[PDB]
Amino acid sequence: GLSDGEWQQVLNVWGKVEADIAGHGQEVLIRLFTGHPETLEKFDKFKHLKTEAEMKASEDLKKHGTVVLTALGGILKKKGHHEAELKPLAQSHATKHKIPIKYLEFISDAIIHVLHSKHPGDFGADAQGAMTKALELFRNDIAAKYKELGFQ
Ligand code: HEM
Repeated sequence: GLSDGEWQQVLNVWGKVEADIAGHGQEVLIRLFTGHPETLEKFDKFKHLKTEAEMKASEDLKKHGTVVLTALGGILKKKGHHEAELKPLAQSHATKHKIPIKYLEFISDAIIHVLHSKHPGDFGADAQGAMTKALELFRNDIAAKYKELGFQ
């Protein structure tokens, strides 16, 4: 449950991401994969990436980063009214990709890390609070769908 002012902060922060969705998406995934190498194993199409240099050079990783952040941005712009947008992602990530909710926590924190890394001094405490709450809401609603599906 975010206030109007918190959603305003979220969407203000998101404008930073939308200016360079592929660069943000790439860095989010690289942060996820390098911080939590087990997550790489969930991607048949990225498990060949042995080094961060290879990850950085991967155009397909940037492409997927764009897909991920485009989806997330579409969800965030719903300001919590995202059941229709979230449902297929929860279902695909539980049933097809088999992504534990822990990895969604990892990527949520990776987003925060990337925002500070790319916008140092420009991702204020209020913005971090609002973005964190929005990612918690996202993760929590996914978690509810995971529970429905019995997925761990
Ligand atoms: C912000 C959180 C995430 C968003 C918005 C997101 C979004 C997406 C989207 C839109 C797709 C393609 C459509 C689909 O298959 O449903 C996808 C595919 C996929 N996602 Fe995610 N995802 C997120 C987090 C994760 C995490 C944390 C993992 C694993 C650690 C993961 C693993 C995968 C895999 C393996 C695929 C299939 C990739 C392929 O083979 O093309 N996702 N994701």
